[PDB]
Amino acid sequence: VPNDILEEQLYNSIVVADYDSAVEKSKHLYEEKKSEVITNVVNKLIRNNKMNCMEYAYQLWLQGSKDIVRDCFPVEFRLIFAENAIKLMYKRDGLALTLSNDVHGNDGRLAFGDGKDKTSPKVSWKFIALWENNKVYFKILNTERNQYLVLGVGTNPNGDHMAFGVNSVDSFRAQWYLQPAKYDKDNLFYIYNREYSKALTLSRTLETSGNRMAWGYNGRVIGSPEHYAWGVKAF
Ligand SMILES: [K+]
Ligand SMILES: [K+]
Ligand SMILES: [Pt+2]
Ligand SMILES: [Pt+2]
Ligand SMILES: [Pt+2]
Repeated sequence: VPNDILEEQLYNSIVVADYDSAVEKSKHLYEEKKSEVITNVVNKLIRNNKMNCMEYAYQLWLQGSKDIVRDCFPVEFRLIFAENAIKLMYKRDGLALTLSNDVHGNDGRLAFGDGKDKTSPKVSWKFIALWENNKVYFKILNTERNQYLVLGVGTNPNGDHMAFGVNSVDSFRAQWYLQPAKYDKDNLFYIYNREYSKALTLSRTLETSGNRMAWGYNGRVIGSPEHYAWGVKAF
């Protein structure tokens, strides 16, 4: 009955990944003008970087509670789940993710943060959610190219994987999962590869074009969303 215990009960169902319980508890709160409880749960999930926040939102979305997602989460959730054209902006550098024009053979086009363009159709992507085994994963489609962001099999001397945009998806290498974070008033996301569980990042090495190559990073990112996380802007 009191709001804090309703908040705890909601948070706890999501923590244990009982999303059907989270959804039902949420539709109840929402119908009763207790969006406060729901918003507070999301804020809490996000402060603690709980990945399960993503599955919660997606289940609300699939179970006819798109309103809750729109009204009680960071705008980025609606942007992600409505598959709106968005820009992927790396917080550390304020560069937009894009693809090259020429191909890298079978791996496809090279993915990088562009030194100059953060506004043309080139920098436009969409998230395409999918559900498997109680998780939400995303394909990340370059809209100008109709190519999917992927990690290549190869690694650098650090064990980092190059990122590319390719035609097909018979590999978890083309799938990603998200973990929300905060920094100031900014909601951000670590974007991890399903195959390698490495976070999508931009290289600290600058190309002379001002471009920075995109990589699945072999290292710890957590705790530092201002260096390793992404923001999602309406395009
Ligand atoms: K169910
Ligand atoms: K009630
Ligand atoms: Pt209210
Ligand atoms: Pt190549
Ligand atoms: Pt390059």
